[PDB]
Amino acid sequence: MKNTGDEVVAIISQNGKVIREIPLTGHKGNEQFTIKGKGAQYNLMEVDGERIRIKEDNSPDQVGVKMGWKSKAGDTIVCLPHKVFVEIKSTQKDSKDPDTDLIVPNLEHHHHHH
Repeated sequence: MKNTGDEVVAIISQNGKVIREIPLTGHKGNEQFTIKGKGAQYNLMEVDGERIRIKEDNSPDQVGVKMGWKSKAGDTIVCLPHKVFVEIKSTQKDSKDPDTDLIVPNLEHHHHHH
């Protein structure tokens, strides 16, 4: 029913930096969030019943759409046309290789008004 001890979280990174991470295990019900990156390039992600998938995105690959419901430590969601890379890791000592070679803080080229 709802006794799940394998507490895993989905790590969302884009362009080469971690932008968000959603807990899957125990996270019952439905949840949605839109990953906006470059020119018109976005990924509408959906977490429904302790599992995550790409609900909709504008890519000719649609790889994450083929991936479907992912929810275990080791599952991934990859949309290179949008530079979105997602991997699922567990909270309980799930020691994955932490490659920290990320992209520098991107400047908002319009800082003065919207």
